[PDB]
Amino acid sequence: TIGMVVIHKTGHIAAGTSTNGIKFKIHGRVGDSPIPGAGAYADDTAGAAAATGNGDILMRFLPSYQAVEYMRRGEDPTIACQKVISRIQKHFPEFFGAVICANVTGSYGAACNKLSTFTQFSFMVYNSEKNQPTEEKVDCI
Amino acid sequence: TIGMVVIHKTGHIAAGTSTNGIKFKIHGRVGDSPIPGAGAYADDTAGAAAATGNGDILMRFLPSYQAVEYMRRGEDPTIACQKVISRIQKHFPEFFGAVICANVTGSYGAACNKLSTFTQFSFMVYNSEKNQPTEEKVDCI
Amino acid sequence: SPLPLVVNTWPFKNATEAAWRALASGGSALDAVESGCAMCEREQCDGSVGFGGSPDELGETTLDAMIMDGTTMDVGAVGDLRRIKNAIGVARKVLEHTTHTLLVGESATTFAQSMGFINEDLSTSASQALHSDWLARNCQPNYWRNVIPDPSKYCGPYKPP
Amino acid sequence: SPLPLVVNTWPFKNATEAAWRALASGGSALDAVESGCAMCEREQCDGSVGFGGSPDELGETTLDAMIMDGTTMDVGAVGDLRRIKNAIGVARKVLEHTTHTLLVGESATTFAQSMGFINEDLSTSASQALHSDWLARNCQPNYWRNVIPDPSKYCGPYKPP
Ligand SMILES: *[C@@H]1O[C@H](CO)[C@@H](O[C@@H]2O[C@H](CO)[C@@H](O[C@@H]3O[C@H](CO)[C@@H](O)[C@H](O)[C@@H]3O)[C@H](O)[C@H]2NC(C)=O)[C@H](O)[C@H]1NC(C)=O
Ligand SMILES: *[C@@H]1O[C@H](CO)[C@@H](O)[C@H](O)[C@H]1NC(C)=O
Ligand SMILES: *[C@@H]1O[C@H](CO)[C@@H](O)[C@H](O)[C@H]1NC(C)=O
Ligand SMILES: *[C@@H]1O[C@H](CO)[C@@H](O)[C@H](O)[C@H]1NC(C)=O
Ligand SMILES: N[C@@H](CC(=O)O)C(=O)O
Ligand SMILES: N[C@@H](CC(=O)O)C(=O)O
Repeated sequence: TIGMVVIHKTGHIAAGTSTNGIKFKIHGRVGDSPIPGAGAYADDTAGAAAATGNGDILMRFLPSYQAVEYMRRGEDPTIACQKVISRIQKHFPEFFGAVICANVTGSYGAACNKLSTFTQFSFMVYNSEKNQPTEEKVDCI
Repeated sequence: TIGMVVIHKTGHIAAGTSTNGIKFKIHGRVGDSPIPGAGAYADDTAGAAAATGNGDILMRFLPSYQAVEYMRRGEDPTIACQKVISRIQKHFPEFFGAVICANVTGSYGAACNKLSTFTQFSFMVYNSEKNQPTEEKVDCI
Repeated sequence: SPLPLVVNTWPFKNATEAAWRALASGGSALDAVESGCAMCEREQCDGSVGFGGSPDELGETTLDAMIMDGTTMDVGAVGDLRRIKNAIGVARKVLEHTTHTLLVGESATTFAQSMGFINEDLSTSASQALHSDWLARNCQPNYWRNVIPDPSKYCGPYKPP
Repeated sequence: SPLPLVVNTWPFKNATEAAWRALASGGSALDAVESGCAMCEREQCDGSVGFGGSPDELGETTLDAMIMDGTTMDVGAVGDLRRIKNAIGVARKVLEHTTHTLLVGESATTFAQSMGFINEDLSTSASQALHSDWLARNCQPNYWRNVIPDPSKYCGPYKPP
């Protein structure tokens, strides 16, 4: 899955995803990806977020909607994302999942669940700051 | 659509909906009803909520989820449901939508956007005190 | 304050009580939510639940339905269920028999069939009568925009401008 | 903190590149997000995006995609999009030519053909084989539960005991 967040020069935000799903899914299965509030969410008055991972589990907690909801409440993009991972985490300690967060002013961040086989989440950031995209990695929690 | 919320005596909660969509929808259209968090959402640590109305607008605001998040603060059901309707109301002054809320103790409530063709919402209720299913009603805001 | 509790949208009494009876026999909340909702499927509550109503542009009836286990927070959902009546019935089956949340379309029909659900046309003369008058009203209303021929005046098939 | 800003999941440099180029050309967030994801569909980023990857139980690949405008807060989405490679392209259409939000399955394919999308096979000898290796391993892993034969050991057809 590719989850993307974009804030136009004029301050407009958009979020989107495109995926082929999880391997060997039951014929007809739709995950969290095309679901507003689950796979991605965008709000010009708050921010945007996008999740990736075990959609079956993810979908049921609306990660992107809650990441934006916290940033709307006025929270650091990273802290909004980490809180979202912590809430699902409490319910599924071994769930595979990662989220990217970004507020209306251009600050961003991410968070992920710490598993034996996934301790870092790499995500691409392209910004005026560095006219060139640069991969970033956040340690999982 | 029939949005239904149930709280067993043990204190365990359930929620659900069933519908046939909106008349003359494009072949293959799916709305808020089957989407967890939008058409209905239930959590044993806070409460539940179901929604009915125009699924195309509602689905983007995850009414059932947000109603539950308010109640998760201890917000009164009528108010959590009322606040939700208002968030949507800002963006689409003419939206058709109604939601029923109930917290973990058995307190219920409901709310609806006031349109000149939708001014009051009737919902059924069933609990000990009354026994006999009682038809409630709320004036739209 | 007084438990148990049942709350449904719209004045569907027969459903409310079908749910209470479920609780009466010491059924689970989930059991109660399936019985109440499914009851409106048979009754086609206000023609907004169940078969024989709300036909899409092609005249077919497609059902959406979900059920959520508040304890584990597990979901059973169907979107675009074709040729299967007990929509929420199929939804409990996704909760109970797969680690998934949502299955859709003719694919969800094949799953439903394995679960023992009877494949059958969801159309009635009434559902079609509604479809024909619509065609006669130039498919008004409809949900298209920015397509030729004008969506507000003509029926499709439409093409992007 | 300075704009514009493009952030995406995974080290998918090319998608990031594709989206940024949209904005440079005067494109909008929507065009930027569509370019980013459409790029990962052609490249099949990790085989977790686009065609020829993650085949279901019947060996078919089905795509899920969505686009969301934060200004109007409108959404265009597709689920179980069958036989169409540019998923995010079709989702953008549901957003601009319909008042709906989600279109799924083989019904969504029709829509995409109406919009001008080439109806084609999403299978590839790679995914075709990825599925046979899967079947030879007795369908492991799968997402069933509470059925027979035991999902932890055998292939389907499954059924409730
Ligand atoms: C988007 O997220 C960023 C990062 O969380 C927010 O930026 C931070 O903004 C705060 C509030 O302006 C700044 O801290 C304040 O620092 C001043 C120093 O003069 C002090 O007076 C206050 O007591 C507090 O410490 C902080 O420096 C700044 N951090 C960064 C990294 O930029 C931003 O406000 C968020 N935007 C929105 C619209 O929510
Ligand atoms: C349920 O609603 C009433 C009214 O708001 C409130 O007093 C009660 O404490 C609520 N339940 C919980 C668990 O907060
Ligand atoms: C249940 O409700 C329907 C809906 O109008 C009504 O026609 C029917 O008589 C009721 N059935 C029973 C057993 O009361
Ligand atoms: C991105 O760059 C190349 C350039 O065409 C492309 O083949 C591939 O998708 C990506 N390459 C690598 C090494 O990630
Ligand atoms: N979210 C995808 C999986 C992923 O992000 O890789 C799905 O479950 O459909
Ligand atoms: N929410 C349903 C319609 C309704 O509940 O009235 C739908 O749009 O699918």
